[PDB]
Amino acid sequence: GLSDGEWQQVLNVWGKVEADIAGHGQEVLIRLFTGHPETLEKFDKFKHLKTEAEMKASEDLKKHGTVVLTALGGILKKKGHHEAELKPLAQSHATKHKIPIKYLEFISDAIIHVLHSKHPGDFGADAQGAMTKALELFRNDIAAKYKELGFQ
Ligand code: HEM
Repeated sequence: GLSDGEWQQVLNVWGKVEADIAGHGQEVLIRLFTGHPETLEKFDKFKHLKTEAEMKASEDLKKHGTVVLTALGGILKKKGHHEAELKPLAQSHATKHKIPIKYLEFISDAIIHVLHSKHPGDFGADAQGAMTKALELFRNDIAAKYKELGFQ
């Protein structure tokens, strides 16, 4: 449950991401994969990436980063009214990709890390609070769908 002012902060922060969705998406995934190498194993199409240099050079990783952040941005712009947008992602990530909710926590924190890394001094405490709450809401609603599906 975010206030109007918190959603305003979220969407203000998101404008930073939308200016360079592929660069943000790439860095989010690289942060996820390098911080939590087990997550790489969930991607048949990225498990060949042995080094961060290879990850950085991967155009397909940037492409997927764009897909991920485009989806997330579409969800965030719903300001919590995202059941229709979230449902297929929860279902695909539980049933097809088999992504534990822990990895969604990892990527949520990776987003925060990337925002500070790319916008140092420009991702204020209020913005971090609002973005964190929005990612918690996202993760929590996914978690509810995971529970429905019995997925761990
Ligand atoms: C912000 C959180 C995430 C968003 C918005 C997101 C979004 C997406 C989207 C839109 C797709 C393609 C459509 C689909 O298959 O449903 C996808 C595919 C996929 N996602 Fe995610 N995802 C997120 C987090 C994760 C995490 C944390 C993992 C694993 C650690 C993961 C693993 C995968 C895999 C393996 C695929 C299939 C990739 C392929 O083979 O093309 N996702 N994701």
